[PDB]
Amino acid sequence: HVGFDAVTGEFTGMPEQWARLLQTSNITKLEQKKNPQAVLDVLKFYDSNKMTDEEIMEKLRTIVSIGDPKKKYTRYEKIGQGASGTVFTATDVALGQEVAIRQINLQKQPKKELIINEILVMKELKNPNIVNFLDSYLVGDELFVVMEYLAGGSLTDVVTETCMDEAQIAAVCRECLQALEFLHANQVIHRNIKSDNVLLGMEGSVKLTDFGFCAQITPEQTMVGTPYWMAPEVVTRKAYGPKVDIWSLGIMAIEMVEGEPPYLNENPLRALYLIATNGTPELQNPEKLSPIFRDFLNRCLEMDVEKRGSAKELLQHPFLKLAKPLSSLTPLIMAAKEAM
Amino acid sequence: TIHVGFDAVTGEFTGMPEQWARLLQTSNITKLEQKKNPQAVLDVLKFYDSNTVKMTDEEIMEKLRTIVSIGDPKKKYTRYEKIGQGASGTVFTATDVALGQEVAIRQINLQKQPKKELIINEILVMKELKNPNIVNFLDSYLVGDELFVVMEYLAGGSLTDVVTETCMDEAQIAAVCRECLQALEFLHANQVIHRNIKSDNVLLGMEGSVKLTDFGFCAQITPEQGTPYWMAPEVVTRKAYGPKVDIWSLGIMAIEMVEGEPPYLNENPLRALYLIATNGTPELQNPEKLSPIFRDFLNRCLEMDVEKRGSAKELLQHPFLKLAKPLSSLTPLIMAAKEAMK
Repeated sequence: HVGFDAVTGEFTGMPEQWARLLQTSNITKLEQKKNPQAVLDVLKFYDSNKMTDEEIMEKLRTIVSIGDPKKKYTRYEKIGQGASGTVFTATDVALGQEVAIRQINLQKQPKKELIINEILVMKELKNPNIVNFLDSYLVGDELFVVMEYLAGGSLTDVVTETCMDEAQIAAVCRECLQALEFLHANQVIHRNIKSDNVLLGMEGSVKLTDFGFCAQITPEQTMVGTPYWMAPEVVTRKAYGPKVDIWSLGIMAIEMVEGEPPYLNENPLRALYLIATNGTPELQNPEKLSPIFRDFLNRCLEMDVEKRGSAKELLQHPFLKLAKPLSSLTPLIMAAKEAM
Repeated sequence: TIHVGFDAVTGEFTGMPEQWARLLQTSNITKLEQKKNPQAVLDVLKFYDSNTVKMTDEEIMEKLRTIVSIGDPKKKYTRYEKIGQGASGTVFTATDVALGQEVAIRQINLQKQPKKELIINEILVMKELKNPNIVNFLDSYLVGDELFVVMEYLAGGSLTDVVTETCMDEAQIAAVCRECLQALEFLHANQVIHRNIKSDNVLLGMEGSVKLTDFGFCAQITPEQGTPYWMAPEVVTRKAYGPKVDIWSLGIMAIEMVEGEPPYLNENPLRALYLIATNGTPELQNPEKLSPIFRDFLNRCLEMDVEKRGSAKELLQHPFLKLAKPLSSLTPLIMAAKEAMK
């Protein structure tokens, strides 16, 4: 243990592991004397990046179908290789609908029984604003888990390739809040609200995705990238409630006027440092947008956790009543795709 | 409030709120289990909404009279190492200047602490209940809005660090149960109910001493009033409870020690309260490997019946505790858990 620094001096009592992370970073020694505890919390954060065959079968007895996913599905394009599975995107050979396919090796899985029990829960959670469950298939030792997918891409390729005005953002943010309203009421914390994980349909539809399933279903729980979307309570390894998702939605709206999120420029350690120390990132260009929007941002991005809004309160915000109908998003999907 | 009856036996629900039947569907609670135990299902639904569980500044300065010393805690102590922070308050290690001996410091707020008289009255009562098996109060300072509480420091971590290594055979378990019971005899002889006996409130030394804390400040001192594996069936069904809720919890803790994991671990929280209500005892994974005297010790702690459940005195005389190794035998376990903590 035994670690702090000298005031106007340097750290003493630190591992070589943490001192190397500190040196190879962009965190300048001014920024280390400025707030040495915030340094110590981000390093500690950065370092934290018996079921036999009859048991597995009887928990799977309600999700598995018979059928061959290699005949039933095509356009197999790899999309993800998260720590708890692989994620393909595929096309249903009948009916033409696009699908997500999660491939889980059961025999090699760390903590199989929870991975399975989470599937049993989203099987019982239907909402129009989340990707619903479709089917599972057992292939030898390799569970396949099929999910909804939507034709129009992510929010990201819209956000980075057109210009959304406030009433189109109001439509999208009101959709997400209905999802978090339902989700948080059934005791789930999403933990990963960002633009890559919002899926748009061609009709204008908004659905919310956790294909890595890094979602708190039971009490439990950064090579997941530069973590711009994380709330301040997350990164001090303070314990956290569902209010972190309200913060992460507020970072998504900044991405939706600036075109990009704050702190995506910089590497994850300095970026984690900045979330801890700056608090609210709101300052980028406040004159380009209305008073009625900025008050919505200042209830999403509160520092006091009780001062932050919950999803049900924020659904009655007057910025949300600006919302254009969802079909207004339709040409923006098209404009991204021909750019190619 | 909205009301629910269950249409007598061999029968269903009506009056069921829209809110509850979603959380009961995604419980993985089968519609058959609901028919067998309708009352017990109704009770854990009511408990799950109550959750796990005004004052003038003149009144506060009355109660702080006997416990607050004057002095600057930032002069009296140094080398503050922040360990954790959050809801109960920021927890620290510090070194005494005068004594040269390490201490724990709980920096608690007072203006933003709801129901702050529950914690002030715990400190007042527990200040004078000194035991070798519970961790003793040392000092306190009022710094602005924050009351720094100085507590005795135990270097051997907690029992959770040991049990996540799982190397405890029945000799080493039985000594740790012996120390817990000695604390529980004291607490109940002085009208305290701990209510949260679990492996995070058992604090070890290097030489193997075992001591009890009440972090989070939840303990009955005057008769009134995560996923909770330690809770007895009478608490979880919103029935009435007495000092034998603690005896149930130490029974749950011997299973956590004998298996390396809390029971009900990666299962649903509301369905966990269903299984405590109706079955009560958690099923042991490999009962072949536990000696019958130990199994009889568990059947004596984890009785559903309260009067048949043994008291703090009675289980102290239970022969299972005579299998106990010296407390020095814990020292390799503690040192290995702290080394594997890297």
